[PDB]
Amino acid sequence: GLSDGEWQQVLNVWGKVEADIAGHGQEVLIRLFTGHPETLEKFDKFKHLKTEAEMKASEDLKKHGTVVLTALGGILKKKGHHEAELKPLAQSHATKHKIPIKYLEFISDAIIHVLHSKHPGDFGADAQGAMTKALELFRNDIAAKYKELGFQ
Ligand code: HEM
Repeated sequence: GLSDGEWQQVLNVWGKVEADIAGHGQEVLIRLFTGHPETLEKFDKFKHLKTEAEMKASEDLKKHGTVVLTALGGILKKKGHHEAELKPLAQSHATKHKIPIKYLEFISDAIIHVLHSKHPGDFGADAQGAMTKALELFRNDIAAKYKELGFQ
């Protein structure tokens, strides 16, 4: 449950991401994969990436980063009214990709890390609070769908 002012902060922060969705998406995934190498194993199409240099050079990783952040941005712009947008992602990530909710926590924190890394001094405490709450809401609603599906 975010206030109007918190959603305003979220969407203000998101404008930073939308200016360079592929660069943000790439860095989010690289942060996820390098911080939590087990997550790489969930991607048949990225498990060949042995080094961060290879990850950085991967155009397909940037492409997927764009897909991920485009989806997330579409969800965030719903300001919590995202059941229709979230449902297929929860279902695909539980049933097809088999992504534990822990990895969604990892990527949520990776987003925060990337925002500070790319916008140092420009991702204020209020913005971090609002973005964190929005990612918690996202993760929590996914978690509810995971529970429905019995997925761990
Ligand atoms: C912000 C959180 C995430 C968003 C918005 C997101 C979004 C997406 C989207 C839109 C797709 C393609 C459509 C689909 O298959 O449903 C996808 C595919 C996929 N996602 Fe995610 N995802 C997120 C987090 C994760 C995490 C944390 C993992 C694993 C650690 C993961 C693993 C995968 C895999 C393996 C695929 C299939 C990739 C392929 O083979 O093309 N996702 N994701």
